[PDB]
Amino acid sequence: VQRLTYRRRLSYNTASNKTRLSRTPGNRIVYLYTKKVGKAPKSACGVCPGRLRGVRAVRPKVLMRLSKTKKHVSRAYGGSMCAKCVRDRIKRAFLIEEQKIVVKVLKAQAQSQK
Amino acid sequence: AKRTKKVGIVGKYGTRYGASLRKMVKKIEISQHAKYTCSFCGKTKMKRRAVGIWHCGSCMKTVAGGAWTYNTTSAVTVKSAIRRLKELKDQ
Amino acid sequence: SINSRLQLVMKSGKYVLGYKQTLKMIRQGKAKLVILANNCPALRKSEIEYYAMLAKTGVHHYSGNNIELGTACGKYYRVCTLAIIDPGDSDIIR
Amino acid sequence: RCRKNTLARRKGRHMGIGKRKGTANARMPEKVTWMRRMRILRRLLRRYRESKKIDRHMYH
Amino acid sequence: GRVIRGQRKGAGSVFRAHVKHRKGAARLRAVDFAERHGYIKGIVKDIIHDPGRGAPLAKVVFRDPYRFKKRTELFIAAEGIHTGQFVYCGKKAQLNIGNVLPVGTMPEGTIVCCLEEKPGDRGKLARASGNYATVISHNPETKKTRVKLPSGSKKVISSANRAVVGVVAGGGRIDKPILKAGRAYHKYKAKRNCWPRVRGVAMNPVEHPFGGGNHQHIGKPSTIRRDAPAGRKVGLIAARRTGR
Amino acid sequence: PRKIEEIKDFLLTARRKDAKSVKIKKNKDNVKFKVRCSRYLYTLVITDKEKAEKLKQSLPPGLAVKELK
RNA sequence: CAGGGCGAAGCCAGAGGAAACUCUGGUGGAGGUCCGUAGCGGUCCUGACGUGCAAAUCGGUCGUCCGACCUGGGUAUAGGG
RNA sequence: CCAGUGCGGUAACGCGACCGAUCCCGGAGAAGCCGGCGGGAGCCCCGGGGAGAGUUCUCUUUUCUUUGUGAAGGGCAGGGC
RNA sequence: CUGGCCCUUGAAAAUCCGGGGGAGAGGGUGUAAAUCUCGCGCCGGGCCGUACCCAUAUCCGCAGCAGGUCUCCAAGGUGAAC
Ligand SMILES: [Mg+2]
Ligand SMILES: [Mg+2]
Ligand SMILES: [Mg+2]
Ligand SMILES: [Mg+2]
Ligand SMILES: [Mg+2]
Ligand SMILES: [Mg+2]
Ligand SMILES: [Mg+2]
Ligand SMILES: [Mg+2]
Repeated sequence: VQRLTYRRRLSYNTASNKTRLSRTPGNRIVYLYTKKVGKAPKSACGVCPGRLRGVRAVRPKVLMRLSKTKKHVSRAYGGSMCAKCVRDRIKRAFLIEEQKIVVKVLKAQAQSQK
Repeated sequence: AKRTKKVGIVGKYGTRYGASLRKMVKKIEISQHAKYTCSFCGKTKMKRRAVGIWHCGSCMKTVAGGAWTYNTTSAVTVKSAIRRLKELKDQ
Repeated sequence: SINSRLQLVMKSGKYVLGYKQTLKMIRQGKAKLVILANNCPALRKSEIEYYAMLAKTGVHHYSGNNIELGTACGKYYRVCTLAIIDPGDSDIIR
Repeated sequence: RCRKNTLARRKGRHMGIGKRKGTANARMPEKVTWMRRMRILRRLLRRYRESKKIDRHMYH
Repeated sequence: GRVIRGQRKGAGSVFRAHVKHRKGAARLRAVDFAERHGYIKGIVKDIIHDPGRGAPLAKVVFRDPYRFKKRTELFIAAEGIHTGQFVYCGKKAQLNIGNVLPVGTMPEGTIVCCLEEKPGDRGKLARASGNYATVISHNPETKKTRVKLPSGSKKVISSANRAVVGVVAGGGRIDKPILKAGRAYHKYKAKRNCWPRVRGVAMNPVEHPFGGGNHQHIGKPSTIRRDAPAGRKVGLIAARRTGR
Repeated sequence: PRKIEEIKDFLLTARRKDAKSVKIKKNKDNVKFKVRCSRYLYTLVITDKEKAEKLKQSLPPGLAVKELK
């Protein structure tokens, strides 16, 4: 076995010097310095644990290179909420208003009676 | 009474700490590593997260309960009394 | 109470247990009593309570658990909601 | 010279009591002979069920 | 001759409080129209717990009724509070668990916590982990109210100041024995450097007045004047009795 | 490097202002047409050895065709 | 921060019992748990050395080795302090 | 004469671009220790072909060495949900 | 992936991002603003560090001193095993 060495002046295994083996065309196993594993966005509702769908999970300053469609998904609240909490925020924003109409007429009949 | 007679959970503390203390810790060490039934979704998923904070796995509710039981008796007898004090005031 | 009448419906009549099957029978219109329990997330309560009012169906707030409804429905498990399609001899329907 | 020895250890030479040094559990972990075994019987009952050999209620 | 430990807890700098990971002060949402006349609303976000405290905190989100924004607080969570509950605040709020009211409004015997000792100080009394403070009796004019604290002492408080209803969550934290020296070091490693405490009888007489001797004895009465100089004032400070 | 899949496509990329040095390796049935550009190096892998020599007579202006060997 | 030992809760079957539950066979892998490398320590020979390799080292034997463990850099506390 | 701030899928979502400020909400940066299991890799191993070696007193289809593809794209495995 | 343990719950900020909202902009029947631009083309990235030892002879112990000094990689055999 040939054993290998670090390549940059850093020699402490850290979150920074995270490596991997690669076989170059010179038959020379060499260290290749990987990138931190990026995580996909979590929902803004704050209840669903899973990271979203339809978005590239990648380190944040990389989102500058990427395209608009890689970063969102084409819906209401797309790319920030999970669509199980969107379809609730629709039919929750419905009946909050509807039973405000119902109390509006029950209040208009309570003063019409009195 | 299989694998042991009367230590159960606190067998993990071995010969140490004295009997009367290992014994007293037992009832506690049972009621905190116990999984209770959520009173929202009904599913047996209430687990202790840290001191006085209880989380439901399924419905992702977090609840401020007792130190190592879901409900201190002091808090339950207060909840009944606080509820009667506002029905006595406002009716 | 309704631990007796429901016990008769499951045995003799037709019924649907749950949601997305109950909601599909208020959609069709062939259901005429939706028995919610407490512990149903007040969103699914208020949305069935309204989705049923539009179809002219009685709603019932069984003082249950979503567990003391499955225990009442002769089932061995968790039923939050339920919709009675057809009664047997049970006058669960008023 | 090593490869000739390992052909003996295939037929069970030099495997006697007098050449064992670790515990029986250290040489073959009883924890591993679940995963070897339970996986074999479970993968059998899975092939037996989808083959309409046994029913669901027999299998469970 | 030396400067005794206990004299040193004042300069700080080692005997100083350990507060990197602490979530922030546990306050009570200072006053405005909403508190002084109405009943401002708000919902509970989470019940995150802070190091060094037995009570869990709660990030409660109101919305600032002056500028389009969302103020977020940290209330010492009353036992029973759950995520998603609506916490209402102010004078017109109704009496149930987790609603902050002015003590002047709620009836006697009400069980409250996170009380204020002067109006507006955003919560000071009865907030530890399992403590509460019972309201005793009112006095309409002079706008004062008598309140029993967990120490059992009774204090006259001005009726204005507010207090959340219910008991502090996390009761009985003292009930399970620490049970091993590790769990103690591991416990104060979140509060400050006051651990393994060496008894004075084991130190040489230059370090602590109860020192010295060819036996580990005290030597002079362990009760001491309240009018003592710092350094002597060690042992039973101004004890009125001494014994079980 | 980018693999161009269509014969007509790099006939456009080989007409750029930035294009230069269309290199031709003969790989024993893979005859490749690497056209260096500012950003990328577009190559076409031809499978039919006849279509390749026909393409040799298409580099329009007098590019720097360097038959690689 | 090798490899092993003991084997806690939980769980599964099988068996008894009327019920409470109790037996038996597994699983499972808890612990300021045991042996024991690395590491950190320094018991005993009252060994070596004792103008030394060394202004405190060196051998054999030893203690501990998932926790009140060991460490690198940054930062704080300065003389009756 | 009007219309045209992109289109597809029932839905998860898809498409190469798809108008837009002050302000607001959220995510990423952004997390302990330990156990178990699975996937990938490098290395280790075994069977068999090449090439060059070693031994050949006798025996050994022998023993030894070596037997490759980077980032960045493009496609599809196999993992996870 | 999935667990256990905690009276221990285990970092902040630059930076970047999506979304809400929708003030405003656009040309008037082929164009126009716009492209969190898709492809492609042009120009630029200054300043300082960068030898070698890393240790039973390049560091500290008055020395080429059995002392001390933080890491990375890490084959065959036997064996449970670094
Ligand atoms: Mg760095
Ligand atoms: Mg997308
Ligand atoms: Mg002494
Ligand atoms: Mg003195
Ligand atoms: Mg000696
Ligand atoms: Mg001598
Ligand atoms: Mg010498
Ligand atoms: Mg160099």
